[PDB]
Amino acid sequence: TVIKNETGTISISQLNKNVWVHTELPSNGLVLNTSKGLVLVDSSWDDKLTKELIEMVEKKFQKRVTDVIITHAHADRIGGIKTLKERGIKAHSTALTAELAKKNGYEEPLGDLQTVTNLKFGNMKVETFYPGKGHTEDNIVVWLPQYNILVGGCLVKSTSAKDLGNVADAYVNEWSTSIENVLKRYRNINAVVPGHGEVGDKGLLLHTLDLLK
Ligand SMILES: [Zn+2]
Repeated sequence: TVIKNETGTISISQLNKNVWVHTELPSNGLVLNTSKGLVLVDSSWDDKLTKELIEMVEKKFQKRVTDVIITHAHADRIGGIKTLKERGIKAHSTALTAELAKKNGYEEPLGDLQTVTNLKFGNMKVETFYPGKGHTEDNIVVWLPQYNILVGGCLVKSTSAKDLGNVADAYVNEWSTSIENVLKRYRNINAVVPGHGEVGDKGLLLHTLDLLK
């Protein structure tokens, strides 16, 4: 299914039940329909878009957003940390992400995740994994054990991606090893959600490795 706000669209497309995708204007993220509330992988550009998304989601799902997992300290992922914060929503991040958000003048996320972290939200089991530097020093990936769904963030580029994008903060040299790391840990990947663009499969990890050489 596909549901949208109105202009400066926010849209929720659906993967399996319980797993939807949130994208705002494009930047992607996840909405996990869990027994213990709604869990979000990444907020959005800013407070407005994150405030609107939270509101559209609690409405449809008749449930409160309780947790959010930030994949890296750049605006598109950490823009609404003030909203999450004031609202009592748990913003998870690795320690680096948090100190980087701090360094850039943002509310500090939890800095609670370690290299590999296994979270559990009711039925939902979520695995966070720091594969290494790539698009950004702190970028982590999210893996849903029960669906073989990988949220690759900006470490992974969509089919339509013909360049790496903003490489200002990137580690182009480590980047390929990092993606190799994901591929070694995650054999049999059903769907891969990029930080921007269309959702695809393992092929997306290979496309990016191609944009690296
Ligand atoms: Zn970024």
